[PDB]
Amino acid sequence: IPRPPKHEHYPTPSGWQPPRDPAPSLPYFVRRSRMHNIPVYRDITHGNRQMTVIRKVEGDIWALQKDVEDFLSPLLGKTPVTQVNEVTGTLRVKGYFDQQLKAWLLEKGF
Amino acid sequence: VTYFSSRKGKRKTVKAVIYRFLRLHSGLWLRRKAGYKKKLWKKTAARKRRLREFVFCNKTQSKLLDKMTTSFWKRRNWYADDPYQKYQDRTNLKV
Amino acid sequence: PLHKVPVGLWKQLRLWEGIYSRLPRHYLRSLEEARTPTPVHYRPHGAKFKINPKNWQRERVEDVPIPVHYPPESQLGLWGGEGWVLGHRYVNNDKLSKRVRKVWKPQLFQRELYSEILDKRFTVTVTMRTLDLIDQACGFDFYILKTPKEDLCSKFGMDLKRGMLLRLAR
Amino acid sequence: KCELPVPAHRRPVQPRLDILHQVAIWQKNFKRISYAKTKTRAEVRGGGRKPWVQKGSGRARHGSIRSPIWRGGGVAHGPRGPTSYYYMLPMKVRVQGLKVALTVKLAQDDLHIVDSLELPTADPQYLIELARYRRWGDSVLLVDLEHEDMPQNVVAATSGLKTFNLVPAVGLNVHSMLKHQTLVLTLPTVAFLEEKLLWHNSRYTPLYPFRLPYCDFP
Amino acid sequence: GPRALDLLRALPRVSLANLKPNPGSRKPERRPRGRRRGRKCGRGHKGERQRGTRPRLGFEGGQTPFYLRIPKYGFNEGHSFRHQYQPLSLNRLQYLIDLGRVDPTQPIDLTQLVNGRGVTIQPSKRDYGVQLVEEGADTFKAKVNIEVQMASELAIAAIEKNGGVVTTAFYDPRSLEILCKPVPFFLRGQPIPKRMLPPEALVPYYTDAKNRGYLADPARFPEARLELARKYGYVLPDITKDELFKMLSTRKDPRQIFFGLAPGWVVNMADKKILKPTDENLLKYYSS
Amino acid sequence: YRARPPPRRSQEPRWPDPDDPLTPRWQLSPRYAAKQFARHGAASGVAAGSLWPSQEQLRELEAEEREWYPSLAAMQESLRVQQLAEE
Amino acid sequence: FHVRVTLPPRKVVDRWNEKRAMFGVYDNIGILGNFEKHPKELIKGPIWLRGWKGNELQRCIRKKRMVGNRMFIDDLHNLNKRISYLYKHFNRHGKYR
RNA sequence: GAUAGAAAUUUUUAUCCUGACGCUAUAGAGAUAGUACCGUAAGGGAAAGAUGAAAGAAUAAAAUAAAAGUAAAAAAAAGCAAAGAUUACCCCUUCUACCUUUUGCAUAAUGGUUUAACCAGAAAAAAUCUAACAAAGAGAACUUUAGCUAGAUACCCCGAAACCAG
Ligand SMILES: [Mg+2]
Ligand SMILES: [Mg+2]
Ligand SMILES: [Mg+2]
Ligand SMILES: [Mg+2]
Ligand SMILES: [Mg+2]
Ligand SMILES: [Mg+2]
Ligand SMILES: [Mg+2]
Ligand SMILES: [Mg+2]
Ligand SMILES: [Mg+2]
Ligand SMILES: [Mg+2]
Ligand SMILES: [Mg+2]
Ligand SMILES: [Mg+2]
Ligand SMILES: [Mg+2]
Ligand SMILES: [Mg+2]
Ligand SMILES: [Mg+2]
Ligand SMILES: [Mg+2]
Ligand SMILES: [Mg+2]
Ligand SMILES: [Mg+2]
Ligand SMILES: [Mg+2]
Ligand SMILES: [Mg+2]
Ligand SMILES: [Mg+2]
Ligand SMILES: [Mg+2]
Ligand SMILES: [Mg+2]
Ligand SMILES: [Mg+2]
Ligand SMILES: [Mg+2]
Ligand SMILES: [Mg+2]
Ligand SMILES: [Mg+2]
Ligand SMILES: [Mg+2]
Ligand SMILES: [Mg+2]
Ligand SMILES: [Mg+2]
Ligand SMILES: [Mg+2]
Ligand SMILES: [Mg+2]
Ligand SMILES: [Mg+2]
Repeated sequence: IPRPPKHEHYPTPSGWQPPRDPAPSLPYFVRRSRMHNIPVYRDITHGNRQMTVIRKVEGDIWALQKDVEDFLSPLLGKTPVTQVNEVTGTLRVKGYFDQQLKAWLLEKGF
Repeated sequence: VTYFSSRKGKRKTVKAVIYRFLRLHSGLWLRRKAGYKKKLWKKTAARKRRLREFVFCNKTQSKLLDKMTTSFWKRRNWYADDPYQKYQDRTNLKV
Repeated sequence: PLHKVPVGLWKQLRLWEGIYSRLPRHYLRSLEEARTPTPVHYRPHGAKFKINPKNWQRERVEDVPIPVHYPPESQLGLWGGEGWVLGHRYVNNDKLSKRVRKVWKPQLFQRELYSEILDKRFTVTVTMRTLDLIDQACGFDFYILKTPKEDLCSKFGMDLKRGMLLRLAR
Repeated sequence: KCELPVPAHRRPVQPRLDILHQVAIWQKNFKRISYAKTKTRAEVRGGGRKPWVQKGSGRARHGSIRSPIWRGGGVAHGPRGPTSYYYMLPMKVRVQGLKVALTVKLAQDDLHIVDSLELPTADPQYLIELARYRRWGDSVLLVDLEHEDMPQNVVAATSGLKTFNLVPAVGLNVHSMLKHQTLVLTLPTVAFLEEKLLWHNSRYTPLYPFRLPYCDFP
Repeated sequence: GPRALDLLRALPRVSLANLKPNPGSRKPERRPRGRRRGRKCGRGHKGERQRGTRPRLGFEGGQTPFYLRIPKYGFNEGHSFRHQYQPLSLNRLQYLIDLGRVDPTQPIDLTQLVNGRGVTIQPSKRDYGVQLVEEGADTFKAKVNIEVQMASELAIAAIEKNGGVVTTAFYDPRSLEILCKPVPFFLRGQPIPKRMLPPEALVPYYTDAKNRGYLADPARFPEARLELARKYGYVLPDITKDELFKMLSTRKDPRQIFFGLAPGWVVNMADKKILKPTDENLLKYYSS
Repeated sequence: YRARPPPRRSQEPRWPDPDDPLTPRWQLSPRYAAKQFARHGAASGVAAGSLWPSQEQLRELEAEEREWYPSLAAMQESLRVQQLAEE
Repeated sequence: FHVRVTLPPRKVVDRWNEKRAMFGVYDNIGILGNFEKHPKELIKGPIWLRGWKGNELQRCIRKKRMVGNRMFIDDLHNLNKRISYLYKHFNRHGKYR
């Protein structure tokens, strides 16, 4: 896969935006895709169960779980239902919050 | 339904499904009302319109058609000037 | 366990060993070539590709030969490459009717034929197709020497061809 | 020095047991063709006739004498024919299994790097005393880059040893690393394996197989 | 980073003696033995279902079946000969260009789209190529020389707003297989055949200049380009004064499949060399 | 112990014996020779002129493409006649 | 239920023989060999079972298609009977349908 | 209707590396053998071995003495034969054998003298769980508006009168 070419203006008209030049100081890191996209996905189960998956997470995953809870708390009025998978590196959130999650990771620069 | 064929060992399909049914990509199955070409002079105009209407299939019938239909007919199809291309996808389904 | 060589080849490699290997190469080359005969009973179609009438599409169409049975009586004469046709049929030409085993037999005549090479009159049981092929090939001797093995299909015809071809060679 | 671009958030070094299990079970299972055929009641030699009448005999009713109820009859289900157990775990899972195997053997102090792999002699007792002095466990898997480039002293030393096995770099895999108590890598094998495993993270899906000639791939 | 490697030092050696599958990955099989699964073991009690002679799937019990009482109507009549076109959005195009999967410096066609994995074409599913769809007409900022098989007017207006080239070509399924997979054709050892003419139904879509057909009259092209600009309210750029005009003017012969190649040429990629015919009948055939 | 030599696919051309009855007949096809030229070509030892159709193949291709694939003027006049008839 | 009265000779099998030491060496031939050969052609076995897996009916059909003209008379008749029986049982018999 | 079902067009690299997550005398071929035996004939077709280095060590020595069946050792009011127990085997008290089929079986509805060895659930279209990669997935051919790939979860045995061909 070729590297993304350097553009004079960010964000791109396609909405793609490169990660920050240094790394953030929070005790976790979210790897980008092989297509250089945010690894936040949707999943449907039994036709009615809607879930949002944060993949490719290295570090303290409970810190990311806590951060997702205070980010999603003022919109729902309650804590989001989450699952931590440490042996895979995966956070799983009840509902479709994927666009907000990609946006939040976009200001956080991962 | 032949679940394992004798030549290729695959699962066959029944052409009586295809010759009168249409499968949308949402899982919905489309069909004609029974008797729309029979005895038009005897039936009323509202009954004629009701028989001329297309209708959907419910859950048990749709699963029966999906069981008797192979995986070739469940693919995503992009025909030129398809009238059902607008009806292929589902939207605003809050379940 | 299995064979190393297929069973369908067991006639072919039988020809590759023993007395058959010392048999002459021109005879082996004439024997190995299995060319299709002239269509006699079934009427073939010329085009390899045809338009489907119902479907209105291009399709590939192939000539499949109808199997014909040759009785041992046919080898004593010249039947024109035809014989008994064994098959099935439907009564009153409807598909949903009874299935019937049916044999079709050629019409036979006792005619005497003059060969100019042998200067002999042979009383041969012949067919009207054989007489038509004689008249088309412009001679009895011309008919024997012009029509090949798979079109003639007679041991008597092969013996006649061998005799007059040997006569012309000597 | 590392010949590949290391990501900025991770410093270079100087685990997936589930994927380890999947690759080990796949390596055990995919070569297996079970050779066990028993004869059902159609394939048994005789028994094509009713032994007695249906009614009036006084004993139980029977058809063939080769039914699975009888003594010498066939087997009702049994193992049927040569049975092939062939499945392919996908390419990225196999690459990840190799990666986590090397990571586990590095983290468990069983991975040792040896520069260019020479020996002063072909005596295997020298290898045994080297392993006992360094406490390399019982079994040692030595790797080399190519089969024909392997030094003759090392080859003659390992060809008569049971716990010491020498393999080319193309023959290194998860069953071998989990079988051998200590893994030994040479520096060009490290440089070869790092490229061959780190290529798959930035790769596409194959339109046609990679033996066919791609632009940037041989 | 991987803090499990710190705990892996204290644990004993990982071998084949201690390997567990993922908990939940294997649902254990249940066999018909015992009091829990016995004496009927899931097959019911007498009837036809325990003996396993129950009828076929569409059979409703002597009643005429639901799939046999509905009248026939052609829904899939001629579906195997209806023409299919895989869609490509301008959002997807701008995403590929902005990620560098495909480039605008080179003229872009279905070959480099497949090479950049933006679309996948299955010719044996009777696709005839790629149709441009107008989902991303507002946010498209790229300048392309795009070669597709079908186009819509909003996508065309969005491209020559930026100043690109839109033209639409026909491929026979043989030539389209060759187009999408050239290297599997290049290991076939066959000469490149001629690109075929469209059928009688597909003549007028490529004959009129409103759809930018290849076979259209080039004199009717600029009035169509200016009519689109008048209709959609954008100033029409002067493409002749651009520095990439020799790139944007690159076209194909209607009997030619690839860029820079000709019918009858044979590509020997082991020697990296090209074979050309010289026979007069061969040249007349592959140039006719 | 020492490992076995690795299985490697030879890049030399492979040619079956045509006089052997046990060889398959997809290995004796002209398509096989064209594929071997596309794979190696220089070391395959086949003529490059065998890849092109012969005179009879060119004549039958000319007959097929002349019969079933009409000229563009013929299609244009056919659609013009059809449009005139429907108008 | 009468079990044997003597201890058997214990099988001294070694875990480090040639086959157990060299088992599964080139399973990553493609992965570590710049893909040229698949793990398919490492499989030693029947002609019809090399790199293929299916149930009993598809196995019998594949055997009759590959080596059908090289089987024996009795084996070919038995395979035809097994194919017919498996076809009838797999199509016309079952619970879940 | 049940179902039957191509082709045009495509892919397939040579040799060695072969033995067994197949059985151990009711299993594996029927086989010690197509032999005894049953049949006029076509045909059907078995069961059967166990000491040791030496039996040119049979006043011969060494390891189980464990199935049903008997003997050592017949029985003492009363009861689905047992349990609660008890100083005490019974005597006291309390419980209508087991499967199958049934609305309902102690039923006088079926089956079994007992012991040993055999004898009967088998398929992954859709789905659930787990993993890899994810707008893409898969070691070619396909599926894609969170999807692709891999794995694990599934569907028995015996029984006719009969029909056709030789
Ligand atoms: Mg999902
Ligand atoms: Mg029998
Ligand atoms: Mg009988
Ligand atoms: Mg009785
Ligand atoms: Mg019977
Ligand atoms: Mg026996
Ligand atoms: Mg047996
Ligand atoms: Mg179950
Ligand atoms: Mg089961
Ligand atoms: Mg139960
Ligand atoms: Mg029971
Ligand atoms: Mg019952
Ligand atoms: Mg009932
Ligand atoms: Mg029935
Ligand atoms: Mg009725
Ligand atoms: Mg498609
Ligand atoms: Mg009916
Ligand atoms: Mg074919
Ligand atoms: Mg025996
Ligand atoms: Mg006893
Ligand atoms: Mg009492
Ligand atoms: Mg009662
Ligand atoms: Mg009941
Ligand atoms: Mg009573
Ligand atoms: Mg009774
Ligand atoms: Mg009773
Ligand atoms: Mg009863
Ligand atoms: Mg009764
Ligand atoms: Mg009973
Ligand atoms: Mg009884
Ligand atoms: Mg499935
Ligand atoms: Mg009948
Ligand atoms: Mg009947």
